[PDB]
Amino acid sequence: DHRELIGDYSKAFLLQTVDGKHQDLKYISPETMVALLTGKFSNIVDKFVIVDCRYPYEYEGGHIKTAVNLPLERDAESFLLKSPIAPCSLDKRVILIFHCEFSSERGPRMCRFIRERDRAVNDYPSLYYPEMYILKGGYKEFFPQHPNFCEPQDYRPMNHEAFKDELKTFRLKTRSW
Ligand SMILES: [Cl-]
Repeated sequence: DHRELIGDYSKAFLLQTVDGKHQDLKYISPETMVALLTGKFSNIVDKFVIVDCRYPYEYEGGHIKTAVNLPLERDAESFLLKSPIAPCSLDKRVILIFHCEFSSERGPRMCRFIRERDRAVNDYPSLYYPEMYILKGGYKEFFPQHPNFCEPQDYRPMNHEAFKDELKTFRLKTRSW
């Protein structure tokens, strides 16, 4: 493999990646996200979690099948780290995919936060989630490519005109602004 090793330096990243804004993070395309959802790597990937970091009204307006909505740090930390999600075979991997609407701000920040906490609770260089990617372009670019891999089949943007109050109500729940 032509890249560096995953976070615990155990092995190479499994998936092909594409260039994204944060040059030190690993991004995948919608097609690679579908390869995980179709079991293309089922012999190796035991579990994968898609963490949709958008606000609840965005997720309810249309999200990728199987994704979990964890927009607040405290909730992403509890869900992912209180009782870590591990493969049922040591030969197999667990992979996290983070995304938001454009995968520009929200997704990358949550990914970095979970890596920080993962480092904090382990003895270096061990990690519960050594392999984490960002979905390039976020739900905004995934829906137009694979609508049948979404539920419900629609897209509600963060800045949607009818949800301005819901945006503010959510922001007042965050740990910091
Ligand atoms: Cl938060």
